[PDB]
Amino acid sequence: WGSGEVKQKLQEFLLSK
Amino acid sequence: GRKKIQIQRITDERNRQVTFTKRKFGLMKKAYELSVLCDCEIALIIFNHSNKLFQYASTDMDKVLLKYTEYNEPHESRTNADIIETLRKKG
Amino acid sequence: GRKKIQIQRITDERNRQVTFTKRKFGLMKKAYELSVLCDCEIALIIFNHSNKLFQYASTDMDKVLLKYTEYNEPHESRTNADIIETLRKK
DNA sequence: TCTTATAAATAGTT
DNA sequence: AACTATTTATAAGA
Repeated sequence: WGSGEVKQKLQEFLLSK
Repeated sequence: GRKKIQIQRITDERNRQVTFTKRKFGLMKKAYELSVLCDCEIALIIFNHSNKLFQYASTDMDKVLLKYTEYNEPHESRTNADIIETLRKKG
Repeated sequence: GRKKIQIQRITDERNRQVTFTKRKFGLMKKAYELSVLCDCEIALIIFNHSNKLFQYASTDMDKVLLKYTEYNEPHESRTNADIIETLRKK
């Protein structure tokens, strides 16, 4: 888990709602 | 402190920065104590007016942020409005 | 308060729950005050030992979290170890 | 749960 | 920045 990879994962999850 | 203050935006640039630094540390210190006393995980994200980022995490930010994305169900959610209202009806 | 306490896990379950609820509000109240007094944006995420989720945001959580994902630049980062360190040295 | 004695945070002065 | 009188938060009794 990269720092940017969890942030980028956080980004998806937000925009997905 | 020496006096009670109103909870209002401090316009003096120097007092704002001094207070920001003081209370941000206080806030993190309380987050530290809360995580340890009660065995909880806590992440805190602060952007100051200059849009600079400050961050605290009991253990590790990315674990908490990961834990957050996988959270499906209803939770407790509070904002400044909820806090103010709760304080009003403390009287 | 009545007796000073050490910062270590409370073993009595019910005092732990009482302390969690009271100090959680304390923390959120201090966040509210910092957010208004210094006009900053704050988000707070808490998972208790039972993995139940508690959240606070000055304005809107999703708004703050999103901006976080766009900001990777060098910033301040703290953990309990850092705080414990600063307390030693103060 | 409520109160309160006491510890902890902090506003103002400097 | 330090300090400190005062406000605030809170541990423990109830």
